[PDB]
Amino acid sequence: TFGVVIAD
Repeated sequence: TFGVVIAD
């Protein structure tokens, strides 16, 4: 989430 790939 949020555009951060590792955070999805």
